[PDB]
Amino acid sequence: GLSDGEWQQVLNVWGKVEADIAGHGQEVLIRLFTGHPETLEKFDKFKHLKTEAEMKASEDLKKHGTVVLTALGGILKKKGHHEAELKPLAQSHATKHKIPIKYLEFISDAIIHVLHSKHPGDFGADAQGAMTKALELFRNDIAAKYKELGFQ
Ligand code: HEM
Repeated sequence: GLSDGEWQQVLNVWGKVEADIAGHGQEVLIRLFTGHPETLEKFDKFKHLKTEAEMKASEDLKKHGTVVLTALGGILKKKGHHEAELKPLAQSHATKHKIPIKYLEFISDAIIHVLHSKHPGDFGADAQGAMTKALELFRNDIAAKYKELGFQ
């Protein structure tokens, strides 16, 4: 449950991401994969990436980063009214990709890390609070769908 002012902060922060969705998406995934190498194993199409240099050079990783952040941005712009947008992602990530909710926590924190890394001094405490709450809401609603599906 975010206030109007918190959603305003979220969407203000998101404008930073939308200016360079592929660069943000790439860095989010690289942060996820390098911080939590087990997550790489969930991607048949990225498990060949042995080094961060290879990850950085991967155009397909940037492409997927764009897909991920485009989806997330579409969800965030719903300001919590995202059941229709979230449902297929929860279902695909539980049933097809088999992504534990822990990895969604990892990527949520990776987003925060990337925002500070790319916008140092420009991702204020209020913005971090609002973005964190929005990612918690996202993760929590996914978690509810995971529970429905019995997925761990
Ligand atoms: C912000 C959180 C995430 C968003 C918005 C997101 C979004 C997406 C989207 C839109 C797709 C393609 C459509 C689909 O298959 O449903 C996808 C595919 C996929 N996602 Fe995610 N995802 C997120 C987090 C994760 C995490 C944390 C993992 C694993 C650690 C993961 C693993 C995968 C895999 C393996 C695929 C299939 C990739 C392929 O083979 O093309 N996702 N994701």
